[PDB]
Amino acid sequence: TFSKNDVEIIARETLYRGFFSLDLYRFRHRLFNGGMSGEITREIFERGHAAVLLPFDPVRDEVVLVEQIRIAAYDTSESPWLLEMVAGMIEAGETVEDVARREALEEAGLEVGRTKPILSYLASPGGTSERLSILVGEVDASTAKGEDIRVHVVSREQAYQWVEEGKIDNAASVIALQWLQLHYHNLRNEWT
Amino acid sequence: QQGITFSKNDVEIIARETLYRGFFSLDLYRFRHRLFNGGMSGEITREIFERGHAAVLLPFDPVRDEVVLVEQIRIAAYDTSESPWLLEMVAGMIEAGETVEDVARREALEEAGLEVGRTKPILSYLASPGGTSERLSILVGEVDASTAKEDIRVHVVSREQAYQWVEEGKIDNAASVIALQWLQLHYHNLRNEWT
Ligand SMILES: Nc1ncnc2c1ncn2[C@H]1C[C@H](O)[C@@H](COP(=O)(O)OP(=O)(O)OP(=O)(O)O)O1
Ligand SMILES: Nc1ncnc2c1ncn2[C@H]1C[C@H](O)[C@@H](COP(=O)(O)OP(=O)(O)OP(=O)(O)O)O1
Ligand SMILES: [Mg+2]
Ligand SMILES: [Mg+2]
Repeated sequence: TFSKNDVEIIARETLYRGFFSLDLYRFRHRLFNGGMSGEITREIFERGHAAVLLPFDPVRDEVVLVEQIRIAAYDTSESPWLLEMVAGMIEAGETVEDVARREALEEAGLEVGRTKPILSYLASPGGTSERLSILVGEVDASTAKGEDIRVHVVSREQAYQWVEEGKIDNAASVIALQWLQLHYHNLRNEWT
Repeated sequence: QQGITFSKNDVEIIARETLYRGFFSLDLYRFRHRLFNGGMSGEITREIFERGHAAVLLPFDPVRDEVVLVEQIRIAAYDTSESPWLLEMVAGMIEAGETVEDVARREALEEAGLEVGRTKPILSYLASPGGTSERLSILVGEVDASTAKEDIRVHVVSREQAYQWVEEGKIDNAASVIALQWLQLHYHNLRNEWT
């Protein structure tokens, strides 16, 4: 419906600057019934953007997971140690593919063969700008060995069962493994 | 395999510090945790964006095989999206003492004018646990899509179209991606159960 010409970003006021940033967006935007809004302000968490890799072995039908503590999970989770996808922050001028492949090697010792885009998503766009771009990457699960990080090699079915049971419940891994559950048959044919 | 190794007993949160307090907060977590090789970590600090937690409702009409989406501006999408107006699930913050289902039904009525019949849990996920504590708990809710009526516009589309838009990237916020991928995996049984 509406485009960026229908929004006026008046200011971005730094509320906090540390490792991450918190900015106050001051803006006006067009209304569905006509006209422009008044001035609106929103606190937005700015932490850059990330690349995500689902390491999938199409020959063996196995996924490689990585385990590490995420203290932000503490208050609402059984444990702050999460089972996650390979992922890393994207710095200026870097590509999703470069970051994804680099992180797979350094976080899991995985050489990546072919890749395909899965999806790129906004983690929580009401309060943060963060975008994460997911690839699926062809890996040899027998070469996975491995910031304190532990590598897990599991069947695809087990990984998806853990999504269903809530044992895997971070957005990137849920999105990637749900996508795999929807596409693994065609993906295994294509990569075999 | 076994799964995760350590539990909350294996981490020591030494202190928390509010670095910024406004509508939301930025807190500094200070903690120590055991290492996979057996030893103890050093003292660690992390900036964590604290904004409470949310309830999400996927409004699904099993008779018509349609979903109801809500469109509204999310300014934070501006920098990485062609448009900051997003197609989203019904959603609202959970305040103390409220249940997910209570918020979900209330938000469904006031964001989309929808009375909700039966509900089922989909999933509860951490939006981005490296830097924010936020958890969002998703339910699917039985609605009559023909009755579907913050500046918010209500959209009614078939499940296949909505899932196509996930694949095309036109729906690309986590809550809606997770819910609609789940729907694509479960709609057959859900339609049987609710018919
Ligand atoms: N929430 C946070 N608040 C403050 N600093 C953080 C936060 N999360 C991570 N950091 C810092 C700590 C680390 O020095 C740096 C990157 O951490 P980490 O992800 O463990 O490194 P890495 O290079 O092994 O992995 P990757 O590149 O995949 O992110 O970011
Ligand atoms: N990032 C933000 N910074 C400051 N205020 C905000 C922010 N996001 C939302 N608000 C305020 C504006 C609204 O008056 C109030 C709730 O907004 P709205 O999105 O319509 O409701 P909601 O129940 O869906 O909340 P939420 O999006 O937090 O889940 O929160
Ligand atoms: Mg990582
Ligand atoms: Mg609302």
